[PDB]
Amino acid sequence: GLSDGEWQQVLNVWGKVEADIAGHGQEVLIRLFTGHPETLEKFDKFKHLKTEAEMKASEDLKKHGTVVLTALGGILKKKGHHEAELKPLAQSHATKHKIPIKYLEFISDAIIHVLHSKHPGDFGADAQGAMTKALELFRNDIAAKYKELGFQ
Ligand code: HEM
Repeated sequence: GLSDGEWQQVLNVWGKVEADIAGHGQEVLIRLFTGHPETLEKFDKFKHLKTEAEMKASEDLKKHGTVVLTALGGILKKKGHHEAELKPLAQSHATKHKIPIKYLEFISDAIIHVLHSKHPGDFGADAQGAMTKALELFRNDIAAKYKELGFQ
């Protein structure tokens, strides 16, 4: 449950991401994969990436980063009214990709890390609070769908 002012902060922060969705998406995934190498194993199409240099050079990783952040941005712009947008992602990530909710926590924190890394001094405490709450809401609603599906 975010206030109007918190959603305003979220969407203000998101404008930073939308200016360079592929660069943000790439860095989010690289942060996820390098911080939590087990997550790489969930991607048949990225498990060949042995080094961060290879990850950085991967155009397909940037492409997927764009897909991920485009989806997330579409969800965030719903300001919590995202059941229709979230449902297929929860279902695909539980049933097809088999992504534990822990990895969604990892990527949520990776987003925060990337925002500070790319916008140092420009991702204020209020913005971090609002973005964190929005990612918690996202993760929590996914978690509810995971529970429905019995997925761990
Ligand atoms: C912000 C959180 C995430 C968003 C918005 C997101 C979004 C997406 C989207 C839109 C797709 C393609 C459509 C689909 O298959 O449903 C996808 C595919 C996929 N996602 Fe995610 N995802 C997120 C987090 C994760 C995490 C944390 C993992 C694993 C650690 C993961 C693993 C995968 C895999 C393996 C695929 C299939 C990739 C392929 O083979 O093309 N996702 N994701």
